[PDB]
Amino acid sequence: GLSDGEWQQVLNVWGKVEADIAGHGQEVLIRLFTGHPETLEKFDKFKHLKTEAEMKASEDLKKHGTVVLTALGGILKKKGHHEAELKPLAQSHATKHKIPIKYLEFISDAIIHVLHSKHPGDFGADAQGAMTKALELFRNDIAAKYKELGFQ
Ligand code: HEM
Repeated sequence: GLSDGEWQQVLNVWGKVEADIAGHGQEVLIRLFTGHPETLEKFDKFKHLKTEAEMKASEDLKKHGTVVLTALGGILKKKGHHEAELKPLAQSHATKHKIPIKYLEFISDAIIHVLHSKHPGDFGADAQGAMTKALELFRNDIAAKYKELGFQ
């Protein structure tokens, strides 16, 4: 449950991401994969990436980063009214990709890390609070769908 002012902060922060969705998406995934190498194993199409240099050079990783952040941005712009947008992602990530909710926590924190890394001094405490709450809401609603599906 975010206030109007918190959603305003979220969407203000998101404008930073939308200016360079592929660069943000790439860095989010690289942060996820390098911080939590087990997550790489969930991607048949990225498990060949042995080094961060290879990850950085991967155009397909940037492409997927764009897909991920485009989806997330579409969800965030719903300001919590995202059941229709979230449902297929929860279902695909539980049933097809088999992504534990822990990895969604990892990527949520990776987003925060990337925002500070790319916008140092420009991702204020209020913005971090609002973005964190929005990612918690996202993760929590996914978690509810995971529970429905019995997925761990
Ligand atoms: C912000 C959180 C995430 C968003 C918005 C997101 C979004 C997406 C989207 C839109 C797709 C393609 C459509 C689909 O298959 O449903 C996808 C595919 C996929 N996602 Fe995610 N995802 C997120 C987090 C994760 C995490 C944390 C993992 C694993 C650690 C993961 C693993 C995968 C895999 C393996 C695929 C299939 C990739 C392929 O083979 O093309 N996702 N994701």
